[PDB]
Amino acid sequence: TGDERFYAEHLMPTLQGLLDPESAHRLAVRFTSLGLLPFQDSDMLEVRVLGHKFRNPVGIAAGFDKHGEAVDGLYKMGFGFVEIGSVTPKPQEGNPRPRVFRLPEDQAVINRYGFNSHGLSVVEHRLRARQQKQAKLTEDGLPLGVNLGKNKTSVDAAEDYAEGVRVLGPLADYLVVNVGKAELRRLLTKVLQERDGLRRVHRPAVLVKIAPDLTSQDKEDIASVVKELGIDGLIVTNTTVSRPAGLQGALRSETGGLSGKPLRDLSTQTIREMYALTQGRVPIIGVGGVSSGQDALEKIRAGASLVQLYTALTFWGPPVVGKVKRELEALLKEQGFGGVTDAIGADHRR
Ligand SMILES: Cc1cc2nc3c(=O)[nH]c(=O)nc-3n(C[C@H](O)[C@H](O)[C@H](O)COP(=O)(O)O)c2cc1C
Ligand SMILES: Cn1nc(O)c(C(=O)Nc2c(F)c(F)c(-c3ccccc3)c(F)c2F)n1
Ligand SMILES: O=C(O)c1cc(=O)[nH]c(=O)[nH]1
Ligand SMILES: [Cl-]
Ligand SMILES: [Cl-]
Ligand SMILES: [Cl-]
Repeated sequence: TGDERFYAEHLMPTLQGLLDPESAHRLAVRFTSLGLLPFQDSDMLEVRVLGHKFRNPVGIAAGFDKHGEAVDGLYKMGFGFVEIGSVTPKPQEGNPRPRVFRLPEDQAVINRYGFNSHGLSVVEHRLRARQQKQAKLTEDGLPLGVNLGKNKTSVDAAEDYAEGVRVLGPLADYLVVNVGKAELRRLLTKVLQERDGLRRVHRPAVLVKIAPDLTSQDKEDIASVVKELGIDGLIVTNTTVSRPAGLQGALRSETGGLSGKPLRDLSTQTIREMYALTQGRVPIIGVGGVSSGQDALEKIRAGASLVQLYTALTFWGPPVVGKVKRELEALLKEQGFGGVTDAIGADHRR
């Protein structure tokens, strides 16, 4: 479309030339929350997973709406599901600024926000203000996830996550915990017990979100514990602390997590491995460097039932959401799939 080209070639490069990345993100949150925003979802794109219907498989990844300020605007942008957070138990400021950096030559970002969070109570009251509106959205195929963090100074990480389950679990369709083997088992056992203690109408799925930076041994151990405990899904992946050869941006050596195109295929290969190690029985939300329908379908074919993006929104703006969905629909037809569902995991059946 013309909007896609105008955002990508003119408006976004101009905003990014005028505004540092944190200011630009804050402006994005404000515009989105007001619905100040520039594709028809077809039956082909619907996915049923995690106990819910998803009208389309393209979600906004954690971190864009850390405090739950823009959920309704994010649905208006075209996302099939929204994940807010990470939310920590107590409010905390996060790292000193600047704490996020653009790598324009790489179509990448590095960030070290450090879990800046309004905290559980503020977010709880924010979501309560729209709780029934969300119930209707979810029923109509637009679910809500809540990503749970821990405070920097916490001495008992499992208890921080347990608090998040109790406070925000009743308002979410799924919860996310970001992640020796016995220590992971202890943590997830406690999270699942707290989840099971909520009333059935307020009882969310629980997913584990992993980094792309894990050893083979770590991945094997996670797959084992996830299957043993009955964890509902995996989110694959967070940003990378690696720095692939070939980054050109002047800021490539800043501390933090790298996202965007240089992360893309590390993430896809991590999806592929986790799908295999769980025998395709554990739903995966695939995330990392998704900017096109091809990127989305590669992750779906590798094992993802849903995908998310963030960094592509920061470079290309709101039209990228409809772009990904249109390209994904077109590729699915070209490859002979009846819908997203038939493509999930398809590379493993070659
Ligand atoms: C500025 C920024 C902040 C983020 N904060 C969070 C967060 O609070 N919790 C989380 O699980 N992931 C966070 N992420 C990771 C994203 O959810 C996602 O896993 C990662 O960026 C890869 O997707 P992308 O390449 O499409 O950006 C953040 C990413 C960015 C760029
Ligand atoms: C690291 N980093 N760098 C950036 O420029 C951003 C960001 O969020 N940009 C950003 C922006 F500046 C916008 F104006 C919209 C935006 C939002 C609503 C309507 C129009 C434009 C946006 F989606 C964005 F992602 N993050
Ligand atoms: O807040 C952050 O720094 C943050 C959290 C997270 O989970 N991933 C990321 O890239 N940054
Ligand atoms: Cl920058
Ligand atoms: Cl360097
Ligand atoms: Cl680092």
